[PDB]
Amino acid sequence: DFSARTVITPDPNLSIDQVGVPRSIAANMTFAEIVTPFNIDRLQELVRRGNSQYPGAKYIIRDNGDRIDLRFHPKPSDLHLQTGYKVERHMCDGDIVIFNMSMMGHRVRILPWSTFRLNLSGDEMNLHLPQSLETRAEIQELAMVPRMIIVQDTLTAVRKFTKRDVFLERGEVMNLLMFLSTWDGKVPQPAILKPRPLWTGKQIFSLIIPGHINCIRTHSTHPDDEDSGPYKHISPGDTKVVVENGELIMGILCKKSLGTSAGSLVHISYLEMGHDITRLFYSNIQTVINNWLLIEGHTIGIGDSIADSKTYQDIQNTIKKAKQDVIEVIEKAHNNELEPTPGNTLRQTFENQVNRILNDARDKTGSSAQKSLSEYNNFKSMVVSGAKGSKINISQVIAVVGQQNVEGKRIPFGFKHRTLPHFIKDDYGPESRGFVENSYLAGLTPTEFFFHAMGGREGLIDTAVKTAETGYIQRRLIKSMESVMVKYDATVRNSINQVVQLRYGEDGLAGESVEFQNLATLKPSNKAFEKKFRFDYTNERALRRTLQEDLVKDVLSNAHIQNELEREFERMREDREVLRVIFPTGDSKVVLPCNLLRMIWNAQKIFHINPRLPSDLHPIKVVEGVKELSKKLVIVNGDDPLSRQAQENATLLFNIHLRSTLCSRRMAEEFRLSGEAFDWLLGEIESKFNQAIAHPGEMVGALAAQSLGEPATQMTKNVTLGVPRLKELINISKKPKTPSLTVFLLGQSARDAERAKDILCRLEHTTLRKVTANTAIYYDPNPQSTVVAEDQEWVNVYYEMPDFDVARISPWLLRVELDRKHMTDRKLTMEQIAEKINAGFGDDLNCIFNDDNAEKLVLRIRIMNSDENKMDDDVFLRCIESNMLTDMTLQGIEQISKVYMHLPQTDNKKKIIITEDGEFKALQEWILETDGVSLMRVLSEKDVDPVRTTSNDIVEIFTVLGIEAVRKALERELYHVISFDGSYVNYRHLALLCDTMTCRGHLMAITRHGVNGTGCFDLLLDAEKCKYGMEIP
Amino acid sequence: WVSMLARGGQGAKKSAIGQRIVATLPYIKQEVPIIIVFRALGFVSDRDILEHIIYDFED
Amino acid sequence: DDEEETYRLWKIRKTIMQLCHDRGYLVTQDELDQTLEEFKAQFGDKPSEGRPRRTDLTVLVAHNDDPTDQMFVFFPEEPKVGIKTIKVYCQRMQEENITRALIVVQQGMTPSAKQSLVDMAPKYILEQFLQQELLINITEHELVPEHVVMTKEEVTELLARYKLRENQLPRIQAGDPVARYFGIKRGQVVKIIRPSETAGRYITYRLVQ
Amino acid sequence: EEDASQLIFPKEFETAETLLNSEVHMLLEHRKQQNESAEDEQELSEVFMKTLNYTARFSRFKNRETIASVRSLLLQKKLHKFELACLANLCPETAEESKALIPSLEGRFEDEELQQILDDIQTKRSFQY
Amino acid sequence: QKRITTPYMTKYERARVLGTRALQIAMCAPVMVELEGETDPLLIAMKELKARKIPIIIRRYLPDGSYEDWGVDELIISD
Amino acid sequence: MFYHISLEHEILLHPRYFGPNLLNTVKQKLFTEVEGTCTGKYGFVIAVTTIDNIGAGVIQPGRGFVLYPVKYKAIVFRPFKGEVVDAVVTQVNKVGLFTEIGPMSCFISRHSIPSEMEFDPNSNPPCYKTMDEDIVIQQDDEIRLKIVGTRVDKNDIFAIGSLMDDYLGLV
Repeated sequence: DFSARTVITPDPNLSIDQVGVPRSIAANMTFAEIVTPFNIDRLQELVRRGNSQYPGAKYIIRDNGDRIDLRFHPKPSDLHLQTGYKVERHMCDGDIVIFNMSMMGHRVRILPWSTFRLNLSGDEMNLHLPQSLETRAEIQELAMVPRMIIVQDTLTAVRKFTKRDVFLERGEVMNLLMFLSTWDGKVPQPAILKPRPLWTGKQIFSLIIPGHINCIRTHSTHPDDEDSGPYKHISPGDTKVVVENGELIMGILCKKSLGTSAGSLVHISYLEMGHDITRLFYSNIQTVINNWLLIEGHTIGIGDSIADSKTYQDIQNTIKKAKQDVIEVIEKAHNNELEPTPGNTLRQTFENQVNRILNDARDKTGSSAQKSLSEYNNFKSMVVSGAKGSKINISQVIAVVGQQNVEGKRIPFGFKHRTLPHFIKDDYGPESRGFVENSYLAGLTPTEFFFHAMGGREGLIDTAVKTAETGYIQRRLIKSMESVMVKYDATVRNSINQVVQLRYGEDGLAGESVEFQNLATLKPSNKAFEKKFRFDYTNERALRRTLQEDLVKDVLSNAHIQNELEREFERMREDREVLRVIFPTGDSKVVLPCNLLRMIWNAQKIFHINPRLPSDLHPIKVVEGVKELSKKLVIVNGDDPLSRQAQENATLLFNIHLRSTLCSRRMAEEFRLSGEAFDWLLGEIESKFNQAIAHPGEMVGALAAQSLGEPATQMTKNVTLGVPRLKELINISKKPKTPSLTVFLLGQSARDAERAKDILCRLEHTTLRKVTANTAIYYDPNPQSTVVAEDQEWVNVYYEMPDFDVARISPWLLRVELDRKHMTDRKLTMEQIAEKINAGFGDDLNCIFNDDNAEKLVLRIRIMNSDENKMDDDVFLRCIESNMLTDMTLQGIEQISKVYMHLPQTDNKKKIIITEDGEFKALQEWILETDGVSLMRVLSEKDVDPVRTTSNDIVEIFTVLGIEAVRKALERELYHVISFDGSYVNYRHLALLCDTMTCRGHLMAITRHGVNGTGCFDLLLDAEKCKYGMEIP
Repeated sequence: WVSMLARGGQGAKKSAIGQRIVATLPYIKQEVPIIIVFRALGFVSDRDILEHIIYDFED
Repeated sequence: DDEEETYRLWKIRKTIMQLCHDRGYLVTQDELDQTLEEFKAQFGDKPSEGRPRRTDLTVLVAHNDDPTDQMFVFFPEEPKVGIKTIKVYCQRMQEENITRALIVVQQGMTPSAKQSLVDMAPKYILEQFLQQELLINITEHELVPEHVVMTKEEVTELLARYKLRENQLPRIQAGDPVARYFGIKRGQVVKIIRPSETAGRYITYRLVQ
Repeated sequence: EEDASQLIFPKEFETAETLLNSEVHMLLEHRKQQNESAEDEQELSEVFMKTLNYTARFSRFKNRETIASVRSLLLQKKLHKFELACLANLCPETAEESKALIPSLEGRFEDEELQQILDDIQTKRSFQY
Repeated sequence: QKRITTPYMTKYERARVLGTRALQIAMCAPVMVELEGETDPLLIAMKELKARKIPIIIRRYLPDGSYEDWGVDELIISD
Repeated sequence: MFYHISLEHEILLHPRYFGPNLLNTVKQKLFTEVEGTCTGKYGFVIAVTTIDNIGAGVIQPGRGFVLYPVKYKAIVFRPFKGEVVDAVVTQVNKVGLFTEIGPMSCFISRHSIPSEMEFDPNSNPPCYKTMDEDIVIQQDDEIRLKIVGTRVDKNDIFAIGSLMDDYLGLV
């Protein structure tokens, strides 16, 4: 029953799950309901109301299937209903509705006005009402908003609310706590009892936090040196967020701490408590902060934009300095003083130098503007909390708008060598080329306004096409993975029943319950890892402090326990080695189902564990308990070797992290957990992991498409990225836009710069055109004439030897000059060039070379004597001259236009090799990124790494390395574009897309159709269980 | 459209002469050389063809 | 260039010897990590315009499980490979009574000669390998995971545990460079132990078809 | 049981050759001319008139020469006869447009070569103004 | 017997079992557990699952064509 | 879609037309039976180009009507299922857009139309316009649609289209 579309308005009072609907719309919509004795009277009164009154029924259906309209009401007897009938009663409060393939259900609330109300935490919408009870029950159980998961008007106030400065009087506290649904009813004790009570904002927010959840976060304006300083725990600026036992002891909240992220209060509560409790957390924050906002208040005005005169002079001074610097650069290029970089030309190099000067000025002036704003300033409050806006937006409002680039470059010369008629011809100054030095508040000049419009026009055009293209990808991905689902054997299969993945995400765990954490058994070197993990029982004094007197005696009494302690460390050391191969990059961050560090902290608070007293936990219990826990955690149930082998692989990382986190030394050194605490810890891990198992019947394919399509909207050597690359990744078109190849060098040359140039030349393809200066066809009657005067001196001595002079020689010539500068860059030699011409073309012509030491290089080519004795020699020379200047490769590989060589500052490109000590170190290795794909020939080259040399073109990798290598390459390219803008996507979703494309052994283009179900189990009735039961009537 | 053939193509005679101008007439399906058009006009002499195209003989 | 040929031929020999080891044939330890310096010393002369040719580069290895299952790696020694030379090689292999042989063809192959590999008897198994392909070891590449060929006994047990069919398993082209490297044919299952980021290790099985 | 996207349809239509909307107008014009003057016969059926306007409104080519040139140009390729009229009638603006509208083309046509075919059709089709 | 599926009950199974049972309860179906005034049918079925009395038997179809009969009472629910 | 075919039709000729040059009457009769009709199997027979040949006239016993199997060349309009083709809008209603694909008429349901589109009864004339107003479908508007299915009714073919697929609309 689709409804009439109506606009959307916000309503913080309503819960996020609840939705407001007008009376008129609900009157038209009807919900068939089966009448039962327990609610026979309820349907009897509603039907009596009629359709004139809103709480009525449009139609009533009898057992035989006949529908009687209630508008007429012909007979009172017909109005009366019997048990088992279906009544289409109008929608009322408490009903479940579903609207925007993943749809979220909502609980309808009737409101007086017409427009729909949604507790966003505008666009028209239509809400669908599930008529059947079965689907209504299912929707409310899995499709509700709490299971699907803050406005910018609340995050900004939240940061102000938690500020230490905020103090609340008794009267104010009463109002804030009244809106708190999850309130025990007891007013907390004031922080400042005298001279007058004053509740801090955190104290009120402490009750908002549900249950006891512990996490540590940092405010956006958190100085880096503050953590290293002695005031790390006592933050000078309250920039550190710590929560203990559900109480916000310190720290100002913001998007980083309260907003959705890998680690946040909402995220931690979702895993610790669930979705229902998490929703109340959202509602409490929205309601309480809104009431407080009426007291504090949030605003914005000219005063925020108006900065102090001191900063205005600095901004103009920086702008003036940048403008003068640009003129100096222009003057250097005008006088030919500027020297182009070897990897760029003069015109492009000048555009690069000027761009940096203007770009740097905007950032420097913009950064000063951020410091200019005071705490009271409203502009700073928004950015500091990170709710809305950005530091760049403030920069364009206060300091400077910045350069207005068009098509990735400055304003082009639309007119004859001038951007606009006002500017002189061939003007490359700041104002002429579109540099906007005036902020929005100050006002732009007439020239700047048009240039600003040109820049804005490009963004609008890109935005218009970006949505169209991005939306196309979302539909295409869903169709190709619509049938992908997890079956009851913990396998991912499609409609055809083909195995896409043995285990979902290669681990068999849901992508929602997994939490980010960093196991600490791979980063420490061989000196810190041993000290931090290997238990040392030789120190009598140390053990007494850590363990009670009896425990120290027990461990040193029998050698059986001592062997186990060393054995446990050996497993950790063995786990250390296997991690290195699994993680060559060495990054500690990794995705795991449940967070042990947080869970351990919860155990400490629940049991009130203090590190001062010795821990009563037996170290042998930790190793024994962990051993038992590992067996209880099962992914591939069975006893066959394949199941046992798969089980170890599936839980390889989890077991390694579990053992490292839970060991004899750590549990007695820092964690200090008691015997009872450890027992509770083991049970919690077992329960959390069990809940993390991928539930059969989950549309992982559809989830992956939604998870992959959402970041696609926020996407948009020159490497094409964003939508253009994402389009070229799903599409297997043989010719991408910029099929770049990254070449990694090995050995001594990988470190030196000059030694890497010869490799650059031998990979780059160079033709005679790029190395030649000029060519001509001269006439010489006899061989000794040599009409050219300059070359007569050197040709004579060379020609004395009768080489190819055994007979008559044609009087034509093909003398061609070679550029001196180009030869030096390629380190070419005259003999090398001559050899290729003779060998490449054969014995059809003969070439003569001059001395290399000569300032000008002369290359004379004449047709071979054998062919001399229809284009005899004159027209043929013209024909051959063009051929050797176009399709002649002196040295290099075809399809390689240019090679970019530069030391990689990024860590991923840099080689990471394990040092002797153990700590990871990344050396500096030269990398040659080259345009075009020649991986087959580039790999088979001297001084080129055959292992780390990978291309970005999946098609090339398929024909060289195979489909299996493409799966990893496709993952890297998909992750590279997704991570370019800072967004992150779970690996399981990315792996699923690659597996489906490569499931058939060859690259498959994503289904272009893009047109766009819980049937793996059936419910069966049992008579044995029905023997008991009494009818309600 | 008085087009000019690209140098990309290679041939026995095409490479020698290289780049030649071809003009397509509105009612002629194929591309006929521009030089022939002037001959049809009445300028049989080849020098007259260069006179109308090349104004600066010194260059 | 004579010097360039030494490295080009040395890489082919090094990769070829490692190919047999990966397949499952008995290969001497010294021949796998043989250095370029020893390549010239072993032959004692420059390959091009010298006594060392491609004909004598032929190597003979025996399967580890059974010594009677020898393998051949022939070199055409010619710019292009024709039918006549191919018939000679198989005819020559007939005397030794061997079932598999490897041909290291140069960049160019006669299209008619390609048909020789298709019309050969079922007991004839000739696998073509381009010179450029063997200059690098595909297996050692980081993107390429560890590939292990599954025996018939394992395949039947594997399907019984997972209750799977031949079509349900992921497919892999027979012409894949990795498939050609292992010399696998239709009906063979390849065990892929890749280092999955999530679970650390993830074993995948693909059927050649 | 028949679907145009999958190139499945009754076997009888295989022998038939497709026709362009503009080309059909010429055939209808030839039929119209003889009926109007050559023979004294009842007026043409309403169905004939309806399709005549449809072809005229959607006619992408002026004369037979333009129609023949496109037909000959597309015949050189391996384009299926069903796509021959479908591509010309639709006049996709870009290669991506045609593949989505015509799933068959994606099977045996690359993103680059087909783009060089659609743009050729653009140079042939002309507007009234 | 010889059942290899997870002992726990998936969220999808729980939603369908309660939904189907709730629909049955609304159709004058008997209730195994005692009734303490719970009018809404979903609440009646919800406590039935808690007490492990729902007669519904879940037949999980394996991808290979085999099926396993898992009782709601046998399966371990999360409360 | 328009095709060139060779069909067979048994022409029933009355004995009254047994005069001189009776083949002309058979030829002209074929321009009325198969012309302007719509066979359910081959679609609308919009026009007939030429006649291939006329078979021998067999006299049906008892009936007395001579049957003439004649082969002719004609062009048909057969809408293949799942085929995208341009259409002309003839009317617009709350139920959905009513299109006209040549001789036949194709109806577009509201559900098949993208959700962004919204019917406007106030605007004169009615036209399915989205809120953004970027694309509007007025009457006699050239729009592209995909025929999900076709049904034959009362010797006529009725088609159902949709615009959910990409690039279906004004363009």
